[PDB]
Amino acid sequence: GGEARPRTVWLGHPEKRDQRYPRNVINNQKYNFFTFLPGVLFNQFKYFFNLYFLLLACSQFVPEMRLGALYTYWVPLGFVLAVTVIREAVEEIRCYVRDKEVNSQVYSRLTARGTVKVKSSNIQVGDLIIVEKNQRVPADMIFLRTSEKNGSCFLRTDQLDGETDWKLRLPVACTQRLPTAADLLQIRSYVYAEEPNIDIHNFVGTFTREDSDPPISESLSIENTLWAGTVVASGTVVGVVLYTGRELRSVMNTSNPRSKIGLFDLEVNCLTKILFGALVVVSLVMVALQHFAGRWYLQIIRFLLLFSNIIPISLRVNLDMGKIVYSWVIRRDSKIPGTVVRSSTIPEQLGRISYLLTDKTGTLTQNEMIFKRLHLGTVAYGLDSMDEVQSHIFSIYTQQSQRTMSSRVHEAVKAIALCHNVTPVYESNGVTDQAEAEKQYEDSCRVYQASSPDEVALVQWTESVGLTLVGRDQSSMQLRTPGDQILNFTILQIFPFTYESKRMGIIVRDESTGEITFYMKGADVVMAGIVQYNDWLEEECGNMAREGLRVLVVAKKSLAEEQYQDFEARYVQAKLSVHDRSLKVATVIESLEMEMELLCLTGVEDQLQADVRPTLETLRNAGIKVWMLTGDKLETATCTAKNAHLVTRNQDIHVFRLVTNRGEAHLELNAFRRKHDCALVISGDSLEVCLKYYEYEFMELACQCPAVVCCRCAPTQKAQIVRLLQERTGKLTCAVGDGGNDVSMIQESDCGVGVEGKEGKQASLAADFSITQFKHLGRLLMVHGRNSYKRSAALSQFVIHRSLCISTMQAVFSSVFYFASVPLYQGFLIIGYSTIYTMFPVFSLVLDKDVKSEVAMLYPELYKDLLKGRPLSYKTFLIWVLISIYQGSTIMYGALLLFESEFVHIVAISFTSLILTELLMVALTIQTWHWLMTVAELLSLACYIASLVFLHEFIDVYFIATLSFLWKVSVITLVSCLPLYVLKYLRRRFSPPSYSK
Ligand SMILES: CCCCCCCC/C=C\CCCCCCCC(=O)OC[C@H](COP(=O)(O)OCC[N+](C)(C)C)OC(=O)CCCCCCC/C=C\CCCCCCCC
Ligand SMILES: CCCCCCCCCCCCCCCCCC(=O)OC[C@H](COP(=O)(O)OC[C@H](N)C(=O)O)OC(=O)CCCCCCCCCCCCCCCCC
Ligand SMILES: CC(C)CCC[C@@H](C)[C@H]1CC[C@H]2[C@@H]3CC=C4C[C@@H](O)CC[C@]4(C)[C@H]3CC[C@]12C
Ligand code: ALF
Ligand SMILES: [Mg+2]
Repeated sequence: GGEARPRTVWLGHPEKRDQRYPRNVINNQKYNFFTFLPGVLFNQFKYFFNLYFLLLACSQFVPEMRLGALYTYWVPLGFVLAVTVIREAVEEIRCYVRDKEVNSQVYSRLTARGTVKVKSSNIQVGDLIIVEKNQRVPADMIFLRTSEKNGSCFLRTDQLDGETDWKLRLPVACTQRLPTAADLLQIRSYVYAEEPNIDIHNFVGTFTREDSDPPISESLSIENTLWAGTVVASGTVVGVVLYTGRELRSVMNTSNPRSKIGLFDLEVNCLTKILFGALVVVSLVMVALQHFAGRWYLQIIRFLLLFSNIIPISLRVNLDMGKIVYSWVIRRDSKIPGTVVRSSTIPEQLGRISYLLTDKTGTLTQNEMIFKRLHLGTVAYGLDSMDEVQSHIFSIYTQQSQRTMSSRVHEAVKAIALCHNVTPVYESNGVTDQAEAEKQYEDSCRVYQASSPDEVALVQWTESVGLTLVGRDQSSMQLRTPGDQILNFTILQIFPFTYESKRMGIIVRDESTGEITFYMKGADVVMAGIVQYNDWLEEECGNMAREGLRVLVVAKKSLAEEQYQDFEARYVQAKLSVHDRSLKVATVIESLEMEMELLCLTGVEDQLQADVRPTLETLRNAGIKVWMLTGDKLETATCTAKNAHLVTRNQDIHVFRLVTNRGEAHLELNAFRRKHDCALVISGDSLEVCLKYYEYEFMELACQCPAVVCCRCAPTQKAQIVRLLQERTGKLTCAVGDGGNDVSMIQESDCGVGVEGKEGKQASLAADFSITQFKHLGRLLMVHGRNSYKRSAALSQFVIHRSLCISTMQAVFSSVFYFASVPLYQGFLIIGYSTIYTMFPVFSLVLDKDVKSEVAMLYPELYKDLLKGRPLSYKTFLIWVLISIYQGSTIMYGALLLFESEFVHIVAISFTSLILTELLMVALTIQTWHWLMTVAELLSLACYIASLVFLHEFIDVYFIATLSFLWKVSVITLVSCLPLYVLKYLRRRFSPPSYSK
């Protein structure tokens, strides 16, 4: 609402404030109570198709421009308006209802009298909120206090930025050292924070405690923050709220909900202007026939009003009820269960998607990593050979009290169990205490915690193999053997993992034998020169990486009691330096990283969701280009692309390097252009430079690519890529995601599909369609999307044909019969009333199918036909227009020739010959017959014969029931329908359709 300013937030006291802060509520609604009606009415009557019916009714207030009754212009308009309002109201109420699950979650609040329970929507700035383990963070907070004695916590942020790594956060130093949690309320402290912005990974703030005799000021960064939408992984934490509601970092990265219109609806709207333009041209030309005769304008509007049914109100009604049937079918399909249709007015856009932009974390992957392959050079182990590694480990320790391949397996497993940064955590199961399970090393209470999920998966595998990690401190590790002996190790030097070095190291001392070993693990690129000569490391790493695995190289070096002293006494010297510490310390570490004994290669896989590989292949065979836009790091994203077969096994990958300016971006864009059939991997930082200077050049090069992978993408960058694809290509795009960082790109895309996340529902709540699994996307496109697009095209073009045949008939009647009369207008409406006996059979076109659901799934090439716009184009429209003119002329001119006796005897043959003609045309169009199509065509015949019997006795119209009436009606129908009943038969022979084979 206003320019954001910095705020001073006092601990407790949600009343010492300057401005007023927004409610901590999440809203996905388009309108509130006040803006509902103006918004719904304006979004409807701003299109020529809907505004046309409103101007017709308003013209009737003028007495000189009045024609017909007044309830024939407003009752159809009122019924149409009464469906848009009810349909829009139902959508808003359920959006409100589905927003109540997140907004009504119960948390705890520290008050002066004790902890009380608060709802998420009632949380205020300055409140002290308690968030427990595995719970969502309700608002943006500053980490104040934790219940653990390690003084930190881990955060899962996959629903905020799409990163698989856990984030370590630390509390404010003063608040963590207080004896009691309630002590935070008896101190005079405030937090000075920057104005709300969009940056998720940056924060500037200050913590000040006035009470202490020496005032204390701490600088705060992202390490002290707990943003909303994250999940606490360990223990209960206490924080103070800074931002609520629309000022949340997640919400500030989200756009406002909008009302979407489909491309199909934009094309029917264009056809109505052509139909209206043709009618006006006739009116303007017809008044030139008289060379103008005074008050010429009174005749044009009268002519326009009389032939106003060239655009029928049944086009709006039939399309509205058709879309109701499509959403009913999608909500009830048992082969894609759990699908919710939120935007029920665009089901036909699912059948013309050209670009599919998808998230990686949580959409394609299960967010679960597992150890898969161990390679010792001379032998490899997989999930089916892990029962032999357990025997090698058991053999050594069963023979401890009682080289070979058993001693080569043991050396590799012991290295994986020591070279990491994983700390075991014990928690009270309810009978056993945290202080008792720690002593006895119970397995059911143990949890492994680390920043890297890969390290946790490695440690979880050694436990299942025989070597368990039961304890860890800052200077000690404890391992349990198959014979339940505890091995104690002393951590002497640890070198943590950095994304620049891409490797990790540790030095340990065995307290049983006294030996000192140096362990190092890292990527194959950096560890190739560190290890001794071999002939299998580079070969097998490429084979491992080509399977979508994450490969680490493990090495060893035994140090004596003299080389460590030459290192320890030299490593400390570099630390106590004040000039260039980074390069001084580094040169001492790389002096130890030479001639290391290679041990093994480990492969870790991030598990895909069910049927991800077949689904991606099906979409690619349908002509849909798939891009992966993820907020995760480059290395993890490339592994998932190869694992999911987004990039083919033989495909070549070009990795875009870090460009920082206009000059560097031009060089790298020319380098990529010189490649052929290459997949593009580019980071968000390099993408910002490329889109700034070479937006056209970059976009054209990426659209010829087989696949494009964008990593470390901000939520605004994902929506920017979607917008440029729409502008530069003019084709529909689809966006699939599961987290809160994909809401921006789902709202921007033409068709937004949200996958229901495991720890969040924000993307599912903001999408047009919500699915529970990624594999449900294939059937939602090739079956439901294709049928909706094909049924709408056939149904809309038949209503237009029916209204154009009537207009042609009532133009021959108005000239070739009388050229002027008052009784004509009575027959003018009788002909137009013939659409009552075709009301049901034409609507039964929503039941039609060309192929079966098991055939559209097996042959994705049927989908590329819809991408060309074949169902509705200018060719199909023109053919339908020519048939309408031919059929209307044949019925009317055949009525005035076969029996030109009287007016009553002429509206009896033409009205009959038109119902039969339209009933026969529906039977011609239907490809697959349903049993409801049969009763619809046979009930309409019955109520027409019945209506020709009741009026037969009352009105003296015995002319109907004879033999003379029979042959003239039969002849006219045969001349009308049969020529179009033979061309279709010839079409099958000469030009068969692909779905027929
Ligand atoms: C043979 C084929 C080739 C043609 C040859 C030449 C023929 C020339 C004759 C007609 C052609 C020009 C008129 C075409 C129809 C209007 C087209 C138009 O440019 O539309 C302007 C907009 C509709 O834009 P949109 O929906 O495409 O934009 C969608 C995008 N968005 C909404 C975000 C902006 O606004 C509107 O609909 C207002 C449009 C004008 C008002 C409606 C006209 C019909 C209604 C009543 C007629 C008179 C009845 C009596 C009225 C008495 C009142 C007292
Ligand atoms: C003020 C608020 C009012 C709220 C509603 C109140 C309702 C009150 C009812 C009062 C009695 C009924 C009055 C009906 C008025 C319309 C009569 C009618 O049928 O028109 C037929 C119309 C053409 O009409 P016209 O007279 O030639 O011209 C009108 C005017 N002179 C004009 O040109 O301007 O030709 C058409 O255009 C057809 C129009 C209907 C279209 C229906 C299409 C089919 C829909 C789908 C049917 C199948 C559905 C199946 C569902 C599932 C079933 C199992
Ligand atoms: C002129 C209109 C009113 C009626 C048209 C004929 C009527 C009786 C309808 C009712 C049942 C319909 C049939 C239902 C089933 C099939 C099987 C299908 O594989 C070919 C079409 C065919 C054979 C349909 C032809 C048209 C049909 C025979
Ligand atoms: F799950 Al993502 F970017 F891969 F939000
Ligand atoms: Mg995600």
